[PDB]
Amino acid sequence: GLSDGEWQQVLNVWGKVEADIAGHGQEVLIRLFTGHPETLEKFDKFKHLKTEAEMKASEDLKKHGTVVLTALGGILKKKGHHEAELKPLAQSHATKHKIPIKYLEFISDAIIHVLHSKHPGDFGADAQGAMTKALELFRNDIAAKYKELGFQ
Ligand code: HEM
Repeated sequence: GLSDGEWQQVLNVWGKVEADIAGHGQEVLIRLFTGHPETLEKFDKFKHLKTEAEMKASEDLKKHGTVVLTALGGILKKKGHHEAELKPLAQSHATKHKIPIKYLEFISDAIIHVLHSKHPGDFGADAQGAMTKALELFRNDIAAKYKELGFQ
């Protein structure tokens, strides 16, 4: 449950991401994969990436980063009214990709890390609070769908 002012902060922060969705998406995934190498194993199409240099050079990783952040941005712009947008992602990530909710926590924190890394001094405490709450809401609603599906 975010206030109007918190959603305003979220969407203000998101404008930073939308200016360079592929660069943000790439860095989010690289942060996820390098911080939590087990997550790489969930991607048949990225498990060949042995080094961060290879990850950085991967155009397909940037492409997927764009897909991920485009989806997330579409969800965030719903300001919590995202059941229709979230449902297929929860279902695909539980049933097809088999992504534990822990990895969604990892990527949520990776987003925060990337925002500070790319916008140092420009991702204020209020913005971090609002973005964190929005990612918690996202993760929590996914978690509810995971529970429905019995997925761990
Ligand atoms: C912000 C959180 C995430 C968003 C918005 C997101 C979004 C997406 C989207 C839109 C797709 C393609 C459509 C689909 O298959 O449903 C996808 C595919 C996929 N996602 Fe995610 N995802 C997120 C987090 C994760 C995490 C944390 C993992 C694993 C650690 C993961 C693993 C995968 C895999 C393996 C695929 C299939 C990739 C392929 O083979 O093309 N996702 N994701």
